[PDB]
Amino acid sequence: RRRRAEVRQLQPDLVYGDVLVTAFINKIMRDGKKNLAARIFYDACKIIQEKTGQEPLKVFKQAVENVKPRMEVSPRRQQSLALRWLVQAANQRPERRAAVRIAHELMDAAEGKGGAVKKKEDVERMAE
Amino acid sequence: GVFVDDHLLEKVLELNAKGEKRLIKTWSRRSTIVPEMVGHTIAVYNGKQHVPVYITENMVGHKLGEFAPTRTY
RNA sequence: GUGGUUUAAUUCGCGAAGAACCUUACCAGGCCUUGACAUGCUAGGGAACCCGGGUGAAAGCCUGGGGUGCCCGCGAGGGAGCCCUAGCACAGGUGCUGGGCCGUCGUCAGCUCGUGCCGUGAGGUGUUGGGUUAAGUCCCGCAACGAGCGCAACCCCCGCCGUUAGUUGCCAGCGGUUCGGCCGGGCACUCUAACGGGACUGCCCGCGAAAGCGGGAGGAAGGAGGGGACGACGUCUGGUCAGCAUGGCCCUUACGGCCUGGGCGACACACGUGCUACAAUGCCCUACAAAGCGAUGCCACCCGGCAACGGGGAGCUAAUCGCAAAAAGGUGGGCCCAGUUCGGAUUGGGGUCUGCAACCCGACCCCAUGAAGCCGGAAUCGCUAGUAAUCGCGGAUCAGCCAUGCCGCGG
Repeated sequence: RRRRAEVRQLQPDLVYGDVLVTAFINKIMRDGKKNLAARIFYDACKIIQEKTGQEPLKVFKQAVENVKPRMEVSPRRQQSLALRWLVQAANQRPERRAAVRIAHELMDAAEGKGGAVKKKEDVERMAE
Repeated sequence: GVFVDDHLLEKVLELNAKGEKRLIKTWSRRSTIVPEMVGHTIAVYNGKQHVPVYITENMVGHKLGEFAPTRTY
């Protein structure tokens, strides 16, 4: 208790220059292998730009933004919570490739739709 | 290669040469059955448990048990 | 492992006992002076012992030959070391219960003592307050003052620097390239070992009881650097027969001692704990990385084989004075099934091996084998730091015989 402890702060990834990136990679992270989950994200983004032509970064941030619950919310938990549904919803997708399921899950989330975004509407609506 | 009690055959070799089908006893350790036990009651003895079973021409190559029973009795 | 089943189904209150050939348990048998082994003593006779056969696989018993040293000593006797026989105590007993030793549990800070005062029956005052906190008692102020619980809290190890030494891991400029190693030379570097220095309350700012804490710069680990390790007293009053000792009872020398063979702590039901196990893995190929602990044991390396294994030669007492474990998980590339995912327990058949054997408890390989592609509501368990967690490795399994116990490290 006290001191408000710490949460540490990491650096960008490579082609995006954002912290939330690695943070999200930590969610997809499993078995302790970030190297794998890393490419899974990059490849997931590559599919986005090769299907929408838009920046895979602006689609990522926006997606997570359209998931951060307002009520159920600290500016931090908004990230932890959002990243959760983004992975869970992407874990239950039709696509066979991990990078493909996440890619679609992100695009839909960025457009304000999908299972992850649908879950939020429920939590918020059941809170208000 | 193949193991066998270096004695339970001395008493049976005579029986196989005489024609008597008596019962041979054993006192060593891993008492094993051999082809010469084709027609004899290897009723070994020591002081407690017994190991009989009249070996034939197919029952040879094994034993009765107890020396590696993953169970008992 | 416990309850339970049972010719006894190890012992004791989850686990270890370091690996159930094995003592502890059962039945049967022999001996029972020596009492499997050892120590000490008394009595008679007798000179230890060595080699060997049969019976024998309980080693009990039976038989033959040769047959040591010393003084008195000269042909043979007594006695001692020693043997056999006869007797006894210690001996031996996981056979049990009721100081001491080791250790666990409450794991974190508090308790005790002296002087003095209140003050008498005593006890307490030695933490009233603030911040920070697991042992040199956190510190300061106010408090009546002071001190101890006993050199490890940096004593040891890892990460910083500098210095010295060892140089088959190594290396800048340079030459020979021995067809890739490598040789010649090389306090520079990298690794290991030793010593000292840096180590948080210091530079600056805010509040200040200036007790302290917070933020930033330098440095950059630093006001927590991480772990190992640790207190009156109390409780389980155990366990402890791993070791040692005392008293009662048992031990009356035929489980009233001891020895061997053979066996037992397997399972039907259920729980607790650990390990492997599909949804993103497997197969094949090339191939740079990881520490610590080892070792007369392991054992690189041609050929044969699916593997195990096998035939021959060489190397070793030790890693900057050979080397094994190489390889290697991982990672990268390609690919077969849009749920046998090729994960695969277990059972069964054949062959092989360390080992006397383990053929019914071991281990490896091959075919079959699909409990089956499930991964759980009430409730509950472990951990949170470069930890949890994932995965692979190596030594001994130093506290004996290939049947995932422990420790160390890297990614």
